[PDB]
Amino acid sequence: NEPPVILSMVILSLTFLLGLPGNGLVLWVAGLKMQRTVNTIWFLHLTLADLLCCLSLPFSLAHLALQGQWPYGRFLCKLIPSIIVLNMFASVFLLTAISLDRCLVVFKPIWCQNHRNVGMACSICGCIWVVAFVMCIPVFVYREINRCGYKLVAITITRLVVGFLLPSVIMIACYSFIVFRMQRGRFAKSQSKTFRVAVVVVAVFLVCWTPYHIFGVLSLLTDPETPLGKTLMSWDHVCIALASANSCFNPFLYALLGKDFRKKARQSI
Amino acid sequence: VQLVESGGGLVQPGGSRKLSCSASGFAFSSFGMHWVRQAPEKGLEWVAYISSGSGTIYYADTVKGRFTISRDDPKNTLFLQMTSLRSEDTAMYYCVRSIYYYGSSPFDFWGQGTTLTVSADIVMTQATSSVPVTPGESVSISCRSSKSLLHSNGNTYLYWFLQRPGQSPQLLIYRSNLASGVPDRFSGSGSGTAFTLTISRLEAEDVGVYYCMQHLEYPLTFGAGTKLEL
Amino acid sequence: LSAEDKAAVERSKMIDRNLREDGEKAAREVKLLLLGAGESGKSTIVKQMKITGIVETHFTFKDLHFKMFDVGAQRSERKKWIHCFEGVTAIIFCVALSDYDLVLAEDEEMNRMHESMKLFDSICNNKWFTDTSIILFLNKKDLFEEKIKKSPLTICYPEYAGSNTYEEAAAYIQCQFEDLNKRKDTKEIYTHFTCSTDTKNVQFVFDAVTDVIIKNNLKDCGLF
Amino acid sequence: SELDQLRQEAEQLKNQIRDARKACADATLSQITNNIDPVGRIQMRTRRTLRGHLAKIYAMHWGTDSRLLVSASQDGKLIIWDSYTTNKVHAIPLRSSWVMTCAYAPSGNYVACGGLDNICSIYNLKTREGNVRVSRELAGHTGYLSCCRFLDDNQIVTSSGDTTCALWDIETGQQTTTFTGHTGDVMSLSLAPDTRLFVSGACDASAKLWDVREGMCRQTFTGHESDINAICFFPNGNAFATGSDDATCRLFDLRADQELMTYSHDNIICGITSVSFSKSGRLLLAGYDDFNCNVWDALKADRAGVLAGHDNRVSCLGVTDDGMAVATGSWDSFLKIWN
Amino acid sequence: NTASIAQARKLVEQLKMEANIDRIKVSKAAADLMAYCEAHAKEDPLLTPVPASENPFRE
Ligand SMILES: Cc1cc(C(c2ccc(Cl)cc2)c2ccc(Cl)cc2)sc1C(=O)N[C@@H](CCCN=C(N)N)C(=O)O
Repeated sequence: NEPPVILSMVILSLTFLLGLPGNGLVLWVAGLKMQRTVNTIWFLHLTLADLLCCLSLPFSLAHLALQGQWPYGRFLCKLIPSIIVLNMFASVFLLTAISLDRCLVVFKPIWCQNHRNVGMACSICGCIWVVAFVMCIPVFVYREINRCGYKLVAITITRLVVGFLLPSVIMIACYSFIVFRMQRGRFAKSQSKTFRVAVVVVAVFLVCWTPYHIFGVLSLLTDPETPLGKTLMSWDHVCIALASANSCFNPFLYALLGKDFRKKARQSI
Repeated sequence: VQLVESGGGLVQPGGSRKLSCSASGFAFSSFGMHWVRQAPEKGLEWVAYISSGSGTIYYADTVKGRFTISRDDPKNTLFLQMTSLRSEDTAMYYCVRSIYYYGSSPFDFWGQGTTLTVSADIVMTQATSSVPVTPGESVSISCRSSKSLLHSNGNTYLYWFLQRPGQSPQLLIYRSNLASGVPDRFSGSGSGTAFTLTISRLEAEDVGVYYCMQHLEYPLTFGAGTKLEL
Repeated sequence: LSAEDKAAVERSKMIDRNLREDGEKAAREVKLLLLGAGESGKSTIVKQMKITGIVETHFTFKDLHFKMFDVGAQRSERKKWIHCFEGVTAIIFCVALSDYDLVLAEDEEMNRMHESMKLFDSICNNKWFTDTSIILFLNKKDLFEEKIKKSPLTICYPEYAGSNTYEEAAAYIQCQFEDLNKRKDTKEIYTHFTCSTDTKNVQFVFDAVTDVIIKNNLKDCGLF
Repeated sequence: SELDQLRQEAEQLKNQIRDARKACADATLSQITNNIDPVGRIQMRTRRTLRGHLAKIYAMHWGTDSRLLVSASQDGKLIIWDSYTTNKVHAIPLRSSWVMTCAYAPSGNYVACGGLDNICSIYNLKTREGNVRVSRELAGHTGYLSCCRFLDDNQIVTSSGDTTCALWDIETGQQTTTFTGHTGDVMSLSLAPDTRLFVSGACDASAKLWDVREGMCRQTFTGHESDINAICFFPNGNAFATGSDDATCRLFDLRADQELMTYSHDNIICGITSVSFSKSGRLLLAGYDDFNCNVWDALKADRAGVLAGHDNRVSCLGVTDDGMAVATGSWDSFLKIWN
Repeated sequence: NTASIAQARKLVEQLKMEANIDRIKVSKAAADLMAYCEAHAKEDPLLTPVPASENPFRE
């Protein structure tokens, strides 16, 4: 028994129980009832990624229960972590693209009104999925088998660059520009709702995705044989659980904020 | 409406020929196009079919790979490229328009066509080929099919075509369901296997050859055709 | 199924594709309805935008296509057909300031300004225009200035107390028209003083439409 | 002659009319049909889900074959839906996008269109070129067109925003007959089975019966206290149902000239948009603004069925000629068929 | 003045003409409607549920 292991198990169980039904209901409402718009496409893709993550979570729960033991072939050991990485990177890129679109509809509203349609949304979603599948290639390649893991520096560097640094910087810049435009204009209304929502979203994203990348970077700068490396590898489970908690935090913070979507979800029950 | 065909004539065996068809008086992009060939002293035969927007194209099982049909919608034109012509391909081709919806009348207008001289499915079989009839009596042409055309929806897929010497074939019945532009004297009856086309009053303009066609599947097959002399 | 059924299915798919294309082509256009008692600024705004039932005009400004709508010819119960305009983007309500002294020919005891205020209040308090943006236009500035120089403003507003200044009177009228909107949170009023220069009016309309589109896009995403 | 004397005479005539109606009311439909067996609970399922509209649907009318149905939406296009194969037969592009009414000819060759535009468009479906073209345009009305129905391939009656109705001839193209008896905005129109009479309900809380060949009004009804929005003739031809914003349907007889019973409920307080009877007339279907459709018993006035398939206000409703099914269209851009 | 008087006279004449129409008992019309409904009950597919074989909409 280890307190970090129990904490990771509890966090993953809570994330699963709070994400699976909510994400399922949101996806069902957005697909069968909500009209097929661009934001509808974004919500559908995000809920699909979150549902895949939630359905793959029980595999991690069973792995933690077996305590590092995986009495299976190398096929699953190469498949399920690659699928987890694919889903996480797809969700991150979808959030980044949603932030980019919310910034573009304010920066160039006429261009969006004249060109932003469902076809471009589907194209950029396909490109996002392709990029995410390309990102999870070294995961599927370098994983080997009883302990399923690796046996790396450049991989972690490019992961931190493409998944954490650039998306977070882009989201921060987009939200800052949106707040500045809403607070500086001829018809600017005195309000702080959008600023509060942006601050909450940025804080949640940071709290979810900062410790994971921090520990991933520190893994290469710390000897695993030292007690510090042991503590890092132990709290890595808690960090990955907190990162997976973003899969459950994203629906409540993105889809369930629209008044029309809330009304549709309430009428659906 | 008008359908002007061009490109026919004498073609040496083994060559190529592009038959053109210009349509006017209607929406070319709304009607599906069909090619019907007719041999000298013989009956009709389906060649190829194209739909609106080139979304559905079908060819006859005998000319698969040789003929190529295309359509220009902004120009309202139809093109048919024929390569490696044999000594049997000498015939007269006609371009027909057909729209498919509830209450429609496919194969309603037949084009003038053009001549070209070189050098398991459902088949319609008629028992008679020539029936002498005098003015004053009635006409009743019977026909037997090898497969029951009565589909599950309940619609009878039987088309009657009256071709006159020198003129284009005119549609009489598209489904019992009388077509437009023809008198009520013509009528159709029978079961899903056997069919009977009756004429109330035989006039001097009803002479010609009657052909029967089935439309249960894409590959079409015309009958022998009954000729009436007066 | 038979070949005719497949042909009908293909035709239905083509019709659906055409409907989707037409919907995507019409979604880019912004719809602007017009309102106002009498003939205050109907012809003027129509002539500025151009340069028997419902009339509709199309014009492209700064790559934005506008769909003009006018209901000045419908002399019937407005409540029976106003719900059809629930999906409009903007509603331009035009009113003449010089009507502060003029009265309707139907009844001498009622003023035109009071009727315009009542119409504006009824349009703002409509259950179908809870989120529809309204742009207020004031017509005939020079005539209003001349009438103010000739006659005071208190003849129609007994509660008014101030100097006979064009700026002060315009600010008071703007505040009075803005106070009629009970939905200060969801409904925004765009006040503008229309003049002879149609370019400035078209630019202001474009800026207001841009702001409304930005606000709608932010509200749909749950951010605003 | 003085205006006060005319008002007094009109008041005396109204008093005589109401006294005659009270004295002639020897019984009521409730106590007469109380011994018949009840209808029971009725449940219907969504047989067809017609999608493709991108705006709020306003009108829908069935044809003689009970298979094709015309549908009108604010997108500015008419759609000919096929009931069995859920296919689109024709897509007619309209010049005026503010369409609120449509009609299907009994022969299936022509269609009507109208709405906020005073001009009523007539289109042909059996053109030789195979494409739907504008057959003609009818002008002369000052108000928005509310409803229109075909009597034959040459005549068509309709009502506009102004307090009048007009029956036009297709061959002539002018107003063949005019009816200026109503005092309010006419909003509902319903032809009789014999095609010689037709009922029209206006916003002044009144419905009037008018003859096609005669021209003058026969009877007047003032049973409603709100603007009448829907009306439908009874299959027998001796009665007609009316529905207004007071959340109460009322059946008025032509021979009795008096209301029979009121179809209302406690929790139902929203307006009514479309009412019609079945083939037998035992069931009365009514579309309400509460996103539901209520099927009442015409004899027992009890709630026989409830349909909650639509997510928006049901705007149009139509029962087939053979009574096989009933279609409903709401502002959610979806048509739903129940049976 | 003249238009209003003419409209009032027309309304009075219309109401007087409508008052001269004949009337019948309400019970007779109610019984007729009940008999019509009882007769056409067997011919109403909406009132009596038809089987799936005779139902064209039954998938
Ligand atoms: C994303 C993810 C999720 C994983 C699973 C899991 C593993 C195995 C099996 Cl059989 C089932 C589930 C898991 C989830 C929750 C918990 Cl509580 C424990 C395990 S593994 C994994 C991943 O891709 N790790 C990368 C980089 C992570 C390194 N550390 C950083 N970046 N901070 C890598 O392996 O290099």
